[PDB]
Amino acid sequence: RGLFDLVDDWLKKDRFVFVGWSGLLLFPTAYLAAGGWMTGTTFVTSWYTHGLASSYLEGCNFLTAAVSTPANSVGHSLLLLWGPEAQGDFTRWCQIGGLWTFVALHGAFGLIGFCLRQFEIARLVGIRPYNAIAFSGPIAVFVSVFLLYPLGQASWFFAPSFGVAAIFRFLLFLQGFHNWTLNPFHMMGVAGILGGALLCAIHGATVENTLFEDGDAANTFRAFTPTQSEETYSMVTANRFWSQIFGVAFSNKRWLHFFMLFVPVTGLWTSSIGIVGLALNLRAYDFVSQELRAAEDPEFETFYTKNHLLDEGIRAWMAAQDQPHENFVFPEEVLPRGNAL
Amino acid sequence: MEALVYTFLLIGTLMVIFFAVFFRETPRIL
Amino acid sequence: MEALVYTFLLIGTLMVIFFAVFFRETPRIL
Amino acid sequence: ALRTRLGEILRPLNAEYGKVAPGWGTTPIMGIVMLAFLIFLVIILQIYNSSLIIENVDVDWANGIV
Amino acid sequence: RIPLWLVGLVGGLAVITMLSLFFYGSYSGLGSSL
Amino acid sequence: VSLWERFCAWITSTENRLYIGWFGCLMFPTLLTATSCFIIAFIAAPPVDIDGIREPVAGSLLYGNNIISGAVVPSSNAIGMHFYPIWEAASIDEWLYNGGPYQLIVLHFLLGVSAYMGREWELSYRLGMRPWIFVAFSAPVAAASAVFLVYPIGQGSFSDGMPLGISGTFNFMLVFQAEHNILMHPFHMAGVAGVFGGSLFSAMHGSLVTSSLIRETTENESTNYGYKFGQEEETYNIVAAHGYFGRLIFQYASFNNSRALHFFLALWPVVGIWITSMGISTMAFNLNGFNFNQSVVDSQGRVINTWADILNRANLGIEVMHERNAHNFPLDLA
Amino acid sequence: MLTLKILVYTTVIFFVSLFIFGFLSSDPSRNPNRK
Amino acid sequence: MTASLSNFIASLIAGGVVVGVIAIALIVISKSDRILR
Amino acid sequence: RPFSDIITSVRYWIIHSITIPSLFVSGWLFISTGLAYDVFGTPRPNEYFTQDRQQVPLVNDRFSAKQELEDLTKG
Amino acid sequence: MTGPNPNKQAVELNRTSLYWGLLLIFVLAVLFSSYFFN
Amino acid sequence: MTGPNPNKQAVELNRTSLYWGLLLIFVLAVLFSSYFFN
Amino acid sequence: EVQFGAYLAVLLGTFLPALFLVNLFIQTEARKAGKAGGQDSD
Amino acid sequence: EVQFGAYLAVLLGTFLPALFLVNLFIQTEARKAGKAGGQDSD
Amino acid sequence: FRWLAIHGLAIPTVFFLGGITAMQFIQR
Amino acid sequence: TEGTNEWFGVDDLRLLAVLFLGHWAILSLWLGSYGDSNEDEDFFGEIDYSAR
Ligand code: CLA
Ligand code: CLA
Ligand SMILES: CC(C)=CCC/C(C)=C/CC/C(C)=C/CC/C(C)=C/CC/C(C)=C/CC/C(C)=C/CC/C(C)=C/CC/C(C)=C/CC/C(C)=C/CC1=CC(=O)C(C)=C(C)C1=O
Ligand SMILES: CC(C)=CCC/C(C)=C\CC/C(C)=C/CC/C(C)=C/CC/C(C)=C/CC/C(C)=C/CC/C(C)=C/CC/C(C)=C/CC/C(C)=C/CC1=CC(=O)C(C)=C(C)C1=O
Ligand SMILES: CCCCCCCCCCCCCCCC(=O)OC[C@H](COP(=O)(O)OC[C@@H](O)CO)OC(=O)CCCCCCCCCCCCCCC
Ligand SMILES: CC1=C(/C=C/C(C)=C/C=C/C(C)=C/C=C/C=C(C)/C=C/C=C(C)/C=C/C2=C(C)CCCC2(C)C)C(C)(C)CCC1
Ligand code: OEX
Ligand SMILES: [Fe+2]
Repeated sequence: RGLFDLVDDWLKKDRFVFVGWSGLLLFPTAYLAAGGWMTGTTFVTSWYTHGLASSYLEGCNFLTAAVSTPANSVGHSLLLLWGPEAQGDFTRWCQIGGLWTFVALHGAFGLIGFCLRQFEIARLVGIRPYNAIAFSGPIAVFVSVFLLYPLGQASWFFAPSFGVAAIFRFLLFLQGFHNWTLNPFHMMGVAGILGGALLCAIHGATVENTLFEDGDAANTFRAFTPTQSEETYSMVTANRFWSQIFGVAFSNKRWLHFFMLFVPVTGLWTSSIGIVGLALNLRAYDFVSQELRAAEDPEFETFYTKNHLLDEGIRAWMAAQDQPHENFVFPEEVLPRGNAL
Repeated sequence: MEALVYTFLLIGTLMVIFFAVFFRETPRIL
Repeated sequence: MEALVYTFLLIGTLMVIFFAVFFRETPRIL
Repeated sequence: ALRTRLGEILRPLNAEYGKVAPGWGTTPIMGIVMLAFLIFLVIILQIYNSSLIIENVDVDWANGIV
Repeated sequence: RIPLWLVGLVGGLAVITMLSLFFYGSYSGLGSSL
Repeated sequence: VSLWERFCAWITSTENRLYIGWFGCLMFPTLLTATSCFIIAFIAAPPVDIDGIREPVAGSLLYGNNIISGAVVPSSNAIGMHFYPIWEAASIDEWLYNGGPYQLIVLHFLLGVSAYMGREWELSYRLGMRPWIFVAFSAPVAAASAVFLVYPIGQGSFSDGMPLGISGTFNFMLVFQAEHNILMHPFHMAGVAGVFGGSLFSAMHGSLVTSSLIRETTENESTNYGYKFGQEEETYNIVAAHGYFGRLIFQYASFNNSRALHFFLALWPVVGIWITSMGISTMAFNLNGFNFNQSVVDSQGRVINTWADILNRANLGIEVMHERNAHNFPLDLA
Repeated sequence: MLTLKILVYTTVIFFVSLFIFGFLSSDPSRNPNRK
Repeated sequence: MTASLSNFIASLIAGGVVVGVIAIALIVISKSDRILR
Repeated sequence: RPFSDIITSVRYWIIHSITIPSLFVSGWLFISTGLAYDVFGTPRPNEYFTQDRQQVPLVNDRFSAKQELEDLTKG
Repeated sequence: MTGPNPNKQAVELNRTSLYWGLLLIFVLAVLFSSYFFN
Repeated sequence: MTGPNPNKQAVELNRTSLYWGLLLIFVLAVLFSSYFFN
Repeated sequence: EVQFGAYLAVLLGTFLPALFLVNLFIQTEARKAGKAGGQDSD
Repeated sequence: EVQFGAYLAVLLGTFLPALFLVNLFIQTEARKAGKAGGQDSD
Repeated sequence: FRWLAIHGLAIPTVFFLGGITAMQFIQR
Repeated sequence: TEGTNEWFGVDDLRLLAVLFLGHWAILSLWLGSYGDSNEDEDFFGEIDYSAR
């Protein structure tokens, strides 16, 4: 009837890719985060920001290419193309590291626009919105690492660059400087990721091994029409199996599939709380009862004090080349070496 | 004195594992 | 640090006196 | 369903429930306010970020009068 | 009309000429440490 | 009638509380000895010379540790790969000094887990099930035997084996990074994709079932009570969750087949952990990951740094600091 | 220490022999199909 | 009136036409592709 | 129209037998004519270091960062 | 198992005897705290 | 007072969800104790 | 200087027996609401 | 040297929430024994 | 029409692969 | 003496009598049912369901 109704009926039309209202936020912003990454890893260097090479023009393969974080002198500037740093020039915008905030900002509005996509399709199909709530897990890892972690730090420079090996140094930068593995929020996150991979490997292998005979063929994939009301696997058998192997087992398909939602997602929320606590440098660095004892008793050694000496090697050896803006000129005689290494 | 708490948490965790396996609410059809 | 426990015991005792007077199980004939 | 003296005063404030303005109403007036408040938040963030420089406005610890 | 398996054959060996070209330039040109 | 037939009838009975089976004849004595020695060695065990340099590393709770730092320490560098049981130790005090209980726990563990795996086969045979849950459990058995058995073999000592603890795990992972460069190795890459993908398709499948549940309860009681146990009606509209994901990405990327869907949940992690556990295995024999250090040069020939060179300087920090007294010669051959 | 050692080889080849003579005890025929 | 303030309002105008040319194209095509009753 | 009916048709491969080589070679000429080094400012292998500047160039200012990169890219 | 026990009973505690037992514990906690802290 | 509330409901917790919630607390007690004792 | 095991004596001497007596009252009222058959039994 | 407020953190972090979850189970079984009407309802 | 949907993703992809094959033959 | 090349780790003569009486003590149990059966009775199955 009205003008709003014609636009509402056009976006929600059955077509190849469902656009909806949320596609106006997703499809422009996701196309430019992805294309900003493919351009930045192919053409744009890191020679002026980090003093590296992170492009395909500079000989890096898929692994050692990245869209890199800007300089520490930029601080937390948004680095707009028209801004006071770039001033409209495209070429000087790329050399400062403007594509990285271009990827991260238009990417953050892609994950907004993709989670709104999951509320919109669920309302048209008419189902409960648990996909949009389980996808809030990965939103809490993008925001609290690519956004909330460099905000608490000195600049955008201490953020993960969007490249394969550039994530890998961020894994190593976070052990030596922060002792991230000791943090109980990672420990509750590893329990959800390795726990979530566990549940789909079991529920994959128990459904597929309690199937009913619905055909004479040896292939069991053929014997399932999608609109049938009979269940395709014996729940009573699978309960009787695991009650004797493992001792305790699900007797509820509604509780089972909810539990496959809770376990992976909670590991992304609990691990997201800790990385917000490392923006503020509130790290779980030391057990002081272990540290006061190892200072007074020069014979008491645990595995825990062995990890601190591994972190002095990370804090001293890479920090010269890690942070060229700070100009660490270490002598050879201050770098902690071991015996004969 | 400090390690006494850690031991009580560990064997206390193994108690509720014992009760969950053997005193489980046995599911029944009908 | 020590007197904080004594205060919590005293005002905690005055709570259950408050609930016993006003939220009492009112006795009823028949 | 217990009439109190304070309940009698406030009763016309709750007596309406679910009356609507028929049509689109004041929705286009609201969006012009929401478009305006979106521009306001962008500006005061960029002042704070030093990505929008205003003359005689310096984002630094200033001498408040003592 | 073209048979579909001819299409996946010609495009499939076209990818091998693209991939093995990329593993070629790991040992020559830039990024080869020569 | 015979005594053996009345014993085979009991040991293979599915009417027991826990199925014992013929693999339980060597699962249960193995894993109860790995357990009962682990609880004692984690709580009360004296310090252990791990580096073979007579610097004993404390690992138990009574010697001032906690849950995180306490660990069953691996055996000595002095022993190395030699089999060191209690009777070949001339006292228990000499046994506990040189890293005794690490070999008693690990060898009774790998026998009991490889028997727990065959026990999952056996009950599937006696219950009429198709058999291959135990093939999915091969993936953590591959990974448990990679860090406790295969990596001490190729490195030639159980002292390079994984410490049974929590802080000892991260001593294992970091030293393995400096000496082998696991992150650049494509088999750790193929299993990070296995568990990121595994936790994706777990929470992606578990949401689309819970989204499309059928009304069987009221809003006061729980959602889960609309499933009566052993019912034959399907508890969720699978056509509904197919039409949702058929619009969320596109139409042809959606499994309408629930059997092929529930197979892909078992394929992706298990193949990802088979491949990963043969990353530790091929890096046990010093076939390390990629090494792109000093790979990008200018026309003058000066080394241009990459992200691998920054990653190298993190590896050089752990390499020059791990086992800071055990080395005497310029190259860590072990 | 040579008294403990005797005790272990009893316990090992007790349960190993239950394993070996378990599957020799017509073990494929113990299925829910027939017998 | 500064360099930074003049460039920002120009981006605000440029942010209007990006929303604009998407919106103007979307109204016209929504007329042609209406659904039969 | 179904997707597999498109790519097996001849009229599809009539159009895209011209457009694919005319677009792949334009991606070749975008590099071999040295154009990509000037749009994105990526250093050529000749020009990581210069005769004067022998260190690693870094930006060391918030607001004159455009002017400092005008310095480090002339020589 | 065996059959259900005919000696199953129920436990009761009215609202009156709750406040006795609460006040009994807090007054013993007030009294004996000063000696335990010493 | 006034009348009885028609929004009275009952709270349930089966034996299954007891062992989840017990094990949830003890494992969080095992995990976070070492940091609290420091 | 006070004994640091007295905090554990008092605060568990309060809470553990007092939380016990609450439980015997809650299951008392649940049995009375259980038999009564209206709106709360379930 | 350990923090003496951590004993109060852990042992109340165990007992107070774990004694809570016991209470929701005891009143659950009391309502089921309350409706059932035999030998235990009262 | 869906010619704008695919070719916003495929016309760039062939253009960048025209550049990635050219970078294999570039040396110092 | 650990690295001696001795069969099954049998260091002393006493450990043999442990091994022989372990395999045989269960072998004799096994022969109480599956022993003393007809060693000449075949089948054209994949699997035999003969007797106990
Ligand atoms: C809808 C999709 C969308 C969204 C949400 C964003 C969002 C963003 N872009 Mg982006 N962009 C998009 C599409 C989008 N873009 C497209 C399609 C292109 C290609 C042209 C770009 C190209 C682009 C570049 C090149 C840059 C950004 C940047 C930015 C960021 C800051 C922009 C800013 O401050 O806004 C300011 C604008 C507004 C707040 C708009 C408000 C509009 C008001 C409400 C109405 C204005 C009316 C006006 C006063 C009168 C107009 C009259 C006229 C119509 C007749 C922000 C995260 C910058 C960035 O991230 O830097 C790192 C940056 O440099 N974008
Ligand atoms: C057994 C090993 C193990 C395991 C399982 C984990 C598990 C985890 N670690 Mg950990 N870690 C470990 C060892 C381990 N760690 C060690 C040894 C170290 C070294 C000290 C670290 C250091 C470390 C750090 C430094 C961090 C983690 C983080 C994490 C979390 C992963 C975050 C995640 O899911 O990202 C998944 C990624 C996302 C959710 C991002 C969103 C994904 C978007 C939606 C994808 C969109 C793509 C789209 C389709 C476009 C693609 C197309 C385009 C390419 C063309 C998880 C809890 C992170 C964390 O805690 O974050 C909270 C983190 O920052 N770990
Ligand atoms: C005209 C102008 C101005 C010129 C400019 C040109 C212009 C307009 C350009 C704009 C064009 C533009 C860029 C638009 C393109 C839009 C676009 C695609 C943008 C997004 C960008 C982008 C990077 C997208 C790619 C990422 C993408 C979405 C990847 C999808 C990943 C994928 C295929 C995953 C499949 C995984 C999979 C097999 C899952 C199933 C397994 C699983 C367990 C699912 C669970 C499950 C499934 C079921 O099935 C059912 C049944 C049930 C029960 C169930 O549990
Ligand atoms: C005793 C001694 C000495 C101990 C010392 C040990 C020591 C050194 C320290 C260990 C201490 C310790 C345990 C620390 C853990 C700390 C830590 C990691 C905390 C995690 C806490 C926590 C809140 C984590 C948050 C993330 C989270 C919620 C993870 C949960 C992970 C988890 C519990 C997953 C469940 C996995 C599970 C077993 C599932 C399989 C279920 C299974 C039996 C399937 C059954 C089944 C499957 C089917 O498919 C079908 C069809 C049917 C029918 C069916 O039935
Ligand atoms: C030698 C081998 C013999 C088997 C060994 C036995 C060990 C088995 C462990 C028992 C799990 C008990 C947890 C109770 C859990 C409980 O009782 O759940 C009972 C639950 C049954 O759910 P239903 O379908 O009955 O529930 C339907 C509704 O009523 C939901 O409330 O079973 C599961 O879902 C358990 C599956 C995950 C199993 C979680 C195990 C996590 C591993 C243990 C983590 C703790 C280890 C800590 C050590 C420090
Ligand atoms: C940045 C920027 C921009 C742009 C954007 C765009 C437009 C982009 C796009 C772009 C794109 C979107 C890109 C793409 C790329 C692609 C590629 C280059 C691909 C490749 C591929 C490959 C290499 C792969 C491989 C393979 C195959 C082929 C098969 C088998 C498998 C595999 C995976 C191996 C603008 C203007 C806004 C401005 C601002 C900034
Ligand atoms: O032991 Mn354990 O860690 Ca395998 O590397 Mn050589 O050895 Mn000793 O050093 Mn490094
Ligand atoms: Fe499922």
